[PDB]
Amino acid sequence: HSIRIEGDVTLGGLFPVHAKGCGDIKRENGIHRLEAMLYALDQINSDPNLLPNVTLGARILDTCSRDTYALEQSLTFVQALIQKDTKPEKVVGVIGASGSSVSIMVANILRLFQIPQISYASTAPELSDDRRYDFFSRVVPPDSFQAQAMVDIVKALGWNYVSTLGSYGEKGVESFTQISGGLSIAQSVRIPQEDFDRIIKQLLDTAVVIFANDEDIKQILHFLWVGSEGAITIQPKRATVEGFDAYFTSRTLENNRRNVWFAEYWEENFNCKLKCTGQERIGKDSNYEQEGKVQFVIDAVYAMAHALHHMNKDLCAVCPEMEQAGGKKLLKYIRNVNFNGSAGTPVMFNKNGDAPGRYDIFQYQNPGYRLIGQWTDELQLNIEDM
Amino acid sequence: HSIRIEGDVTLGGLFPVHAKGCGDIKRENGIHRLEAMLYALDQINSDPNLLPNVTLGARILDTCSRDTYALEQSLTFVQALIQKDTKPEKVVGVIGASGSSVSIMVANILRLFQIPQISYASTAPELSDDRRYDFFSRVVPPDSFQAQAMVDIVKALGWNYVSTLGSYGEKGVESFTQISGGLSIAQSVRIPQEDFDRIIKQLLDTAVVIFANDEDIKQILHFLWVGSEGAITIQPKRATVEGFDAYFTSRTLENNRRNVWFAEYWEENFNCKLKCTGQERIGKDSNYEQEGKVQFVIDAVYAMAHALHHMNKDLCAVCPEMEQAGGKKLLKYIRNVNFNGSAGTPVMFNKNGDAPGRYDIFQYQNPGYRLIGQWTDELQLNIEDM
Ligand SMILES: N[C@](CC1c2ccccc2Oc2ccccc21)(C(=O)O)[C@H]1C[C@@H]1C(=O)O
Ligand SMILES: N[C@](CC1c2ccccc2Oc2ccccc21)(C(=O)O)[C@H]1C[C@@H]1C(=O)O
Ligand SMILES: [Mg+2]
Ligand SMILES: [Mg+2]
Repeated sequence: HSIRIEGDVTLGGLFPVHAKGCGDIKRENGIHRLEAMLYALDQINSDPNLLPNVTLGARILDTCSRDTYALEQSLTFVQALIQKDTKPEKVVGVIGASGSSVSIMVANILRLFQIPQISYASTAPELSDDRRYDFFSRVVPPDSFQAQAMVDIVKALGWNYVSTLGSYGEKGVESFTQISGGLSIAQSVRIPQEDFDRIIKQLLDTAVVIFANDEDIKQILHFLWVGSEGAITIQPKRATVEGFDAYFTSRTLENNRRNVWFAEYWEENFNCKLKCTGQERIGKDSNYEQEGKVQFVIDAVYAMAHALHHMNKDLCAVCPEMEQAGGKKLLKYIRNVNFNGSAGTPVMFNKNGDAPGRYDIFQYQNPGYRLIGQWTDELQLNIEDM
Repeated sequence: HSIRIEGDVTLGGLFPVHAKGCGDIKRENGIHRLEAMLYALDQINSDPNLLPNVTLGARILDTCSRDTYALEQSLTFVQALIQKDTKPEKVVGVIGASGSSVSIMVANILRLFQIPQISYASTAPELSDDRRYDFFSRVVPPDSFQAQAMVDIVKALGWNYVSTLGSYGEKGVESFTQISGGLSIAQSVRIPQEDFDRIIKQLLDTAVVIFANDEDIKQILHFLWVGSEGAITIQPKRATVEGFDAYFTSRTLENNRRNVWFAEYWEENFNCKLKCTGQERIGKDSNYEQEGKVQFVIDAVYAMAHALHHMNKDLCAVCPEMEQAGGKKLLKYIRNVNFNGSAGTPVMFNKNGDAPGRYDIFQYQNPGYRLIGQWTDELQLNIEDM
């Protein structure tokens, strides 16, 4: 069982509803993220301005946070290509996946069948290879832009000789060393899972560019520290979609029978079975806080809606003319999007199909972090407020 | 419609029954080649020595000589992985394709789903990349081995300064120049489709290594000539499977209703419709000559049968133990085959999964070509009979 919402044109969806063991339900990353695609489709399908006589449908599938399970799920998006000899739908594009390895596997199949993809959460730098991942685009910037911004910070501050402190931790240090111009890296000490103040005491002695996420940063805290007193942090520009909060909060078992995994979500966050009541409120009988990449789910869906809106204006008086265009033509319309997102900020794709890096810069200057500048597209607007 | 032959274990088949426009029926390359897989499966399923209580089934699909049509056909081999919510069979391996571009596209999909492939006709050197084409193996040697043998001929003869005379023509000249050791290439003149004796008159003037196939060689004919008086040719060791000739010759419309494309084959080669008789003999009312790669179809099928035979001996008293092994385990058993083929010659795979090059060497020494040696695995046994 999966979510199948009828429409004139269908958008494939890949969400990690359950974690890898399949397994148990993932509250924020699965349910909020998928419901955001449903909320986005509810918005678009209430909107007379975008896709007027075209209802956007959805085939939303769980990935179980495992790339192999997702690859067998992706086949659902290509059923219409299988010959019948033993209710058709055309999946024009796919919104997902969440978790870069899953997206890579999924890109490997979609590429062959010329079906565009837009990830809302996959951040891996491998995915930036527009030849290998021909049909992949994303609304999140690759983690490489974070490191590029860190080079710019260091260089503008004139650090020169800086020390750098899993799959993510290394990739940051790799991207940072690659940008030369230039500067030299001294001691590149590592910190894995499971020294005690020894690494902190050994601060090169000849700035520290920390690539440790996310509770690892708190463990470390005379010398300057730059991590992704007077420490500098690079952060993404994050936002809440209030419209979606009213939607998810109002979700009960009675009004949300379309989400096949909602009753399963109901048991989890409420610590009850099916003893439970079945008459509680999300923001009342639990601690609700909207998942950070929900903004990127909506943005991913809208990118595709706008791309499909432009195509319909150019090809229809879903007319048959539109029905025989194919993904390579849809990719053009996808890559040419430039519109204001759910957070307010514009949605665009670079040459490789990546979202440009938009980061705020803070320094530990009643103390706390003071906004010391920002990083946009390929520029560093640093201030002398340090 | 496609050929579906029931069995305990199923082998996928890809054959160019029709040419690219789909299109009209291809007599030798489609019908003989597919019927050879049916004949092979008839042999194995009559054999008490190979797969005793295991019937080898087949899902044989037409590729229409177009890689995109074949990619949508390949999905048939992965139907069992598609979830049911809107008669199962497990395709353990695929015999095909014919035409390297088709095999490349097919390898790109099968790789993902860990399903082994064995081509009987795809000769392209790209396919030799055991990392990129992880699950691909072939019973035909890459065209690169022909060029390697040509370097060995030249070098043993001490030519030193030799001149070299589509996708194939260039690939040979590319593979020949790459092997250095070493020798130098003088004038590398080209001959496309649609000079007249001018290129023949200009024979460097400072041996000619001809990479022109197949009617182009006759057009060219003081100096020495080596092409793939006293000219040297490199040829593959070819053979007829007499067992198959009796089979195809005896094929009528009444006894061959399992071949969905046979009645279509009946119209073509006999210049009649459905005025026709429907009571004629293949070798009698037409010119019959067995397609050259039929030997490689049987060999491809047997490779897989032997691989499945060994697996059954190691895992069964098709037991469930065998059913959950998967292609990566079947690939091991595929790559370890060493058995005598339908032509008599042994069937083995190198490190990259390629069949070793086995070529005979002839020289224009009542004149004609005289057997002057051979080339095997990675060795050149040349004779002083020139
Ligand atoms: N953004 C993620 C995360 C990025 C990452 C990249 C590769 C491997 C693991 C990995 O996990 C971490 C851990 C700490 C910091 C950044 C990452 C992605 O996979 O792209 C995506 C799964 C997360 C989601 O947002 O659902
Ligand atoms: N063996 C082929 C042929 C090889 C080739 C390789 C690449 C492109 C075209 C091409 O056509 C020629 C022409 C002349 C000499 C060698 C080739 C393959 O594609 O591998 C395969 C289709 C033929 C079959 O045997 O069904
Ligand atoms: Mg609307
Ligand atoms: Mg038998």
